[PDB]
Amino acid sequence: GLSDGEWQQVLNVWGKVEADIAGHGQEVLIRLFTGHPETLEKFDKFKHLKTEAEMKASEDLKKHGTVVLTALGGILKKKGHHEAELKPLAQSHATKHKIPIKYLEFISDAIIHVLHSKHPGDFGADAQGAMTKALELFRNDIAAKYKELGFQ
Ligand code: HEM
Repeated sequence: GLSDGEWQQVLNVWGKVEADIAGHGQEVLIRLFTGHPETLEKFDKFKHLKTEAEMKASEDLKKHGTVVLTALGGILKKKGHHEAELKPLAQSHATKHKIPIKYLEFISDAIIHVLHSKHPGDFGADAQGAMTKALELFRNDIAAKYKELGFQ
């Protein structure tokens, strides 16, 4: 449950991401994969990436980063009214990709890390609070769908 002012902060922060969705998406995934190498194993199409240099050079990783952040941005712009947008992602990530909710926590924190890394001094405490709450809401609603599906 975010206030109007918190959603305003979220969407203000998101404008930073939308200016360079592929660069943000790439860095989010690289942060996820390098911080939590087990997550790489969930991607048949990225498990060949042995080094961060290879990850950085991967155009397909940037492409997927764009897909991920485009989806997330579409969800965030719903300001919590995202059941229709979230449902297929929860279902695909539980049933097809088999992504534990822990990895969604990892990527949520990776987003925060990337925002500070790319916008140092420009991702204020209020913005971090609002973005964190929005990612918690996202993760929590996914978690509810995971529970429905019995997925761990
Ligand atoms: C912000 C959180 C995430 C968003 C918005 C997101 C979004 C997406 C989207 C839109 C797709 C393609 C459509 C689909 O298959 O449903 C996808 C595919 C996929 N996602 Fe995610 N995802 C997120 C987090 C994760 C995490 C944390 C993992 C694993 C650690 C993961 C693993 C995968 C895999 C393996 C695929 C299939 C990739 C392929 O083979 O093309 N996702 N994701």
